[PDB]
Amino acid sequence: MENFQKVEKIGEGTYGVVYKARNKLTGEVVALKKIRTEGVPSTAIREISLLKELNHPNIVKLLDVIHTENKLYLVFEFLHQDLKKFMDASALTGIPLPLIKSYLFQLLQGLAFCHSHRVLHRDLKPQNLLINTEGAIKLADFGLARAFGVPVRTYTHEVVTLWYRAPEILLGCKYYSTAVDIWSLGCIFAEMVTRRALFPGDSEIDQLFRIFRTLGTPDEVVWPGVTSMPDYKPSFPKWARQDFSKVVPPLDEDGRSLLSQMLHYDPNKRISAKAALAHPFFQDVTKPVPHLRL
Ligand SMILES: Nc1ncnc2c1ncn2[C@@H]1O[C@H](COP(=O)(O)OP(=O)(O)OP(=O)(O)O)[C@@H](O)[C@H]1O
Ligand SMILES: [Mg+2]
Repeated sequence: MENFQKVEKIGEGTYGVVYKARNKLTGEVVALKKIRTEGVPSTAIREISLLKELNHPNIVKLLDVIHTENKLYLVFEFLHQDLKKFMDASALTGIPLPLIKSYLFQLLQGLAFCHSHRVLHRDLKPQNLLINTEGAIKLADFGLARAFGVPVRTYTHEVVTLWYRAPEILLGCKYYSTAVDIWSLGCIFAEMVTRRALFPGDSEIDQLFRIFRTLGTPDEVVWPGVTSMPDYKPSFPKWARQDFSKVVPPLDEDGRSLLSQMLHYDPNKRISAKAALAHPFFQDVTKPVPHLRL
């Protein structure tokens, strides 16, 4: 755009290309997102503008929204690294637990704030979690799924990841709640600990089955109303639940107890972000500084 000098292309997502850019009227470096044709949905533009007012220290700030020439560009504060990159960097040594506990604690603070404002993310993944050199972590793209309605292939025909998708979304549930974000966070939490994605599905059905082989095929006892879900089939194979001690070693009792609450099949049983902040797992949380290399 005319007021921005694009420095680099940080990447491409489901919603468009992200560029590091410098504002010429301010000199500040920002993240500019060109959003992926009738002049931009008035509904979309009103949802985004709502977000401008939702400010929290653990939420990547939406600075500006620019619908010019009937085009949408979102200007966000810029953070140097995403958690995906960070994990790939700490793969041999693992992210230390005190760092894992600080990050999860901050993510829950961010979720609890958005959730109390009835704002859901619905697309949590490591690429949407940004970190700085101070030991802070922030949620990026909060609320854009609402605004634009999540696609299958990214703006650049890249297949979108289902790994963090909650089972109710996979079973065809149209009105999902804030619990969907808790499920996603649960999956990321487990990945950070083991250094391996919990449920790396490559199709909607493969995704569902990986979840089922681990947590057991849900039934009416554990998830009331599950058998009436749109995509539920009586023909689903029946798997037993695996032991969490076998799923997430070497997480202690507190961590395992917290994770199982985050991964409850029944969305209404799933722990809220605010209740998770009080879990004994956080009894000793601190704020360590990462091992960043820019
Ligand atoms: N404010 C930001 N500052 C720095 N880099 C960012 C910022 N927003 C996103 N990025 C990075 O740019 C890349 C692309 O982001 P984008 O959000 O388009 O991709 P994605 O997060 O993997 O998928 P989706 O488009 O669904 O959110 C990823 O590294 C993301 O972490
Ligand atoms: Mg993103």
